[PDB]
Amino acid sequence: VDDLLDM
Amino acid sequence: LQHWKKCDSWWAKDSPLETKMAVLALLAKILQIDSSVSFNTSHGSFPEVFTTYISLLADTKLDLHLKGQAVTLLPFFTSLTGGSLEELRRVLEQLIVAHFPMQSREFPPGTPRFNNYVDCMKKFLDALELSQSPMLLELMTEVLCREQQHVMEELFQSSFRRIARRGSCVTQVGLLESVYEMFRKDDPRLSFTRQSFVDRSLLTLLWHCSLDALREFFSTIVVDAIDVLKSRFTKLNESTFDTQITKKMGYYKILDVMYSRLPKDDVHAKESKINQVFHGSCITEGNELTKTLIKLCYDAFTENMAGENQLLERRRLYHCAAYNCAISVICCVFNELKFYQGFLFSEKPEKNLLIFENLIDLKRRYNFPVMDELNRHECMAPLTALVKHMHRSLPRDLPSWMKFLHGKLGNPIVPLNIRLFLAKLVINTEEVFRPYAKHWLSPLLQLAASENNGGEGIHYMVVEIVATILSWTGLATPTGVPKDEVLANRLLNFLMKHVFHPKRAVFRHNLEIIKTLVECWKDCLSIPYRLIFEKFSGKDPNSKDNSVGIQLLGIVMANDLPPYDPQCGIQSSEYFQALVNNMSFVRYKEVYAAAAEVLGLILRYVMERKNILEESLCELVAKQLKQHQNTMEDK
Repeated sequence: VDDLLDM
Repeated sequence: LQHWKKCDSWWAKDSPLETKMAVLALLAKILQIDSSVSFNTSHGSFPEVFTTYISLLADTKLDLHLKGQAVTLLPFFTSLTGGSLEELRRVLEQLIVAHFPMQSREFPPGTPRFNNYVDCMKKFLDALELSQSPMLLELMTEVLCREQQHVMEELFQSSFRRIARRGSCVTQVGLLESVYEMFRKDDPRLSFTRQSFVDRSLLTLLWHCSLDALREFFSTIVVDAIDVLKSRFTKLNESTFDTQITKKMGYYKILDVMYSRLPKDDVHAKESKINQVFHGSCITEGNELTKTLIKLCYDAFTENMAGENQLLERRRLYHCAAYNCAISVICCVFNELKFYQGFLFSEKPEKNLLIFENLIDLKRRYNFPVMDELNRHECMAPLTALVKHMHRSLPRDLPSWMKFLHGKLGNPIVPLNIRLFLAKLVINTEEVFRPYAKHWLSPLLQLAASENNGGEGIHYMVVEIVATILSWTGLATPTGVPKDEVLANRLLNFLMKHVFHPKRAVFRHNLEIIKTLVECWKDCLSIPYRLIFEKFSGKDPNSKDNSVGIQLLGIVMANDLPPYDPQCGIQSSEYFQALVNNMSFVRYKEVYAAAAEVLGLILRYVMERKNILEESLCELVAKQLKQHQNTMEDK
C-alpha cells in the first residue's frame, strides 16, 4: 500500500 | 492630563470608596475622546501613572470592582508599549493567584464571590477585544485552560473570533506566535492542560484569522512539526511521555485547519509557496512534498497497536488526529478518486477503522433528550464532508472496502462498536448514497437483525436503520432476494415483540413503523400471529395491556388485509373467541371498543373473500353483544 502513498 | 501633579492629590490609599470608583471614570473616558495622543506612548509622566498601579494592585481592602475597573484601563496603558511589561506581568500574577481558584467548582453560582469572579472575566474580555494584544491573549489563555467547560468558555471564544476578524496580519502573527511558542515549549506541566492550550484557544483563533498572509505563520513554522513527527518512538520508556503524544497530536491539529481555509492555488500549483518541507531553494517548481510526507500520517494509521499499554485513550485520539490530517491534505491536493481512495481507505491488515474506536464503552442511545450527542465522536463530520464532496466529483469499489467489511464480518472479528460506527456513516448520508442500496441492504439490515445492538428492546439505532432501509424502497426496491426474507422475518418478530412503551406518544411511533414496514415494503412476512394472541388475550378486568394486540391486529389488517390464523399452531375456535371477549373489559375505551373496531373490518375481509368463518365469527360477535343488550345499553 506504499504505492497508494507517494505518487 | 497636563495637570498630572495636581491629579496626584487623589489616588491615595486613604480615599473614600465611592470616589475610588468615581476617579477611574474620568481617565477611562478621556482616552476614548483622546485616543492615546499624550500620557500613553512614552509621553508625559506616564511612568508615574503606570507605577501608581503598584500601590493600587497591592491593596487588600477591596471588592473586585476597583480591581475590576483597573484591569479595564490596561487596553490603553499597554497599547503600543515596548517595555514596562514586567511591571504589569508581576501584578497580574499576584492578582490571578489570590482572587481566582485553580478550578471553578469552588462556587455555586449566585454566591457573591462567583458573580464577582465572572465579572472580572467579562471585564478582562472587554479589555482583550480592544487591546488586540499578544501579552493579554497569552495571559488570558492560561487562566482558561485548567478544566473543560467550567466558566462557559463559549462566551470567551467570541473574543478570539472578534480579534481574529478585525486586525492586521502583523498583529495576528504576534498573537499566533505567542500562543504557538507557549504550546511548542516543553517546560513541565499536565498533558491534559497541555492539549487544551492548542485545542481550546489557538485552534479557535486559526479558524477565524484573516484570509491573506495567514500562510505567513504556517510558512514560518512548518519545519518544526515535520521534524518533530519523524522521531521519539524508541523513548516510550516511561509514563511522562503522555506529554509527548500530546505534542504530536497538537501538531497534527495545527495544520488540518490550515489545509482548511487555504486556497487550492497555493497548495497545488506550478509555484509552491509552501515549499519549506525541504529547503525550498531548489524546489520552487511544483508542490509535491505533501505526497513525499504523507508517510507520517501512514505511521499514525498503521502502528501495530501495543500488547500491554496504559495510555490507550490518548493513543486512540492521536490516531484520529492524523486521520483528520490525511483527510485534509488529500481532499485538497490529491484530487484523483484513485488517491481519495489512496491508502486512506485501502489498508494492509493493520486496518484503520479498527484502531480509531474504543472497544468497551457501552455507547447506548436515548430516545428522549433535553446530531451532536454521541455523533459528537471524532472524524464523523469530516467523513460526511469527504463522501459528500466526491459525490459531486465523480462507484462500488469505494464502499466495497467498507460495507462488505462490516457485513461479511458479522462475527466478533469486528466488535459491535465498529459495526455501529460504520453504520452511522450510512444513516446520515442516505441522500448521498441511494445508487448502491441493493447490495448494501444485506449488510445494513443484517445489523438490525443481529441479536445485540446494545438496545434494551427497540432503541434509536434500530429506528434509524429501519428508517433508512424503508427510505431506499422507491428507487432500490429489494424484495425476494434469498437473505432478505429470512432477515425480514427476524425484524418483524422483534419490532412487534418490543413495540410497547410506557409513554403513549412513543408507543404510537413504534406502531407507526410497523404500518409502513409491512405495507410499503414486504410480501416476505410470515406474520408473527402466534405472538399477537398473547399480546391481547390475557384476561383481567382492569387490564389496559390487552390493548396493544388490538392495535397491532389493526396494523396487520389495514395493510390491504392479509389472511388471519393460517396454520400458525393455534385454533380458530379459541383465538377469535378471545378477540371478541375483549369487548367485555368495559373499564377502558381503548380496551373494549377498539376490539369491535377491528372486528368490523374482519367481517368486511372474510365476507368479501367468501370464506366460511363469517358463519361462526358473526355468531361469536352476536352472542357476546347480546350480553350487553340485556345489561349495559350504552356499551
